[PDB]
Amino acid sequence: ILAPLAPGSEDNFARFVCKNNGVLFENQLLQIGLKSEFRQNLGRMFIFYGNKTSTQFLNFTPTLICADDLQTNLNLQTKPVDPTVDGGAQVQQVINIECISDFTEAPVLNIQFRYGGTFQNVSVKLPITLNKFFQPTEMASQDFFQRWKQLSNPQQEVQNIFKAKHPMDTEITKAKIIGFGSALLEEVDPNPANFVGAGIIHTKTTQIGCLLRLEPNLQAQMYRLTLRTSKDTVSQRLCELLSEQF
Amino acid sequence: PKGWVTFE
Amino acid sequence: FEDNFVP
Ligand SMILES: [Cl-]
Repeated sequence: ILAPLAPGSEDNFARFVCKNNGVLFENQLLQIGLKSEFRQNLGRMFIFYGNKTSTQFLNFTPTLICADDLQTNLNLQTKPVDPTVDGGAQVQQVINIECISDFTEAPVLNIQFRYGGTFQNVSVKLPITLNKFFQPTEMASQDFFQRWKQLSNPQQEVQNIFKAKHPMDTEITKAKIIGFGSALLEEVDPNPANFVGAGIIHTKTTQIGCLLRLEPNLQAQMYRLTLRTSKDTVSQRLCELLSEQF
Repeated sequence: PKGWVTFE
Repeated sequence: FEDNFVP
């Protein structure tokens, strides 16, 4: 059997969208940390498992679980991890990642082990997301507007309106957009309060050009985000990921 | 534990 | 752009 997603899985997942390093999961027994890097359609993720106790974990078994569609879109390769984890020890695995095509689902990391006479079972969403393959595209205003207008089919645009989770801090917002994988294009939207971005999603089989506009209303503490891309599922996925960052 | 990779 | 979030 598999544990349901741990409390805070979704909140924490959201912290690994625009950055690669952090603690993915921690309770009284176990700390799971991540460090990753991506280039083009590839990635390398280190997953670290720390035994916070003085007792060995036995039959320690981390498994990367991917839905059928996800497996066709995203190749994850990793090696056996030794099933014994000494008390106070930190062990690790390397996950080599290859994006074959655009994808919407996330892998689930399930960890099971014996701890003394107990059985432990933890499930968390693993932050391998489409924007990890999103790389910035610098371009002039004129070219941006040309490209924006070429993506005028209704299904190519996805929008969200949401309450700011964080202070609407101009410099941090810029940094988050860059961390998402977008270029930050200055003086495109004539309103200097707004943010405009462009990038390309790199997959083995295809590349997708994506444009975005983020419009803050500081008085109202809300944003409107617009994505345009040539693929409806890509517009949806990037819009929903990026929406949770501000 | 000291000895562990950290994530700050 | 076609319209603006903030009038
Ligand atoms: Cl998918």
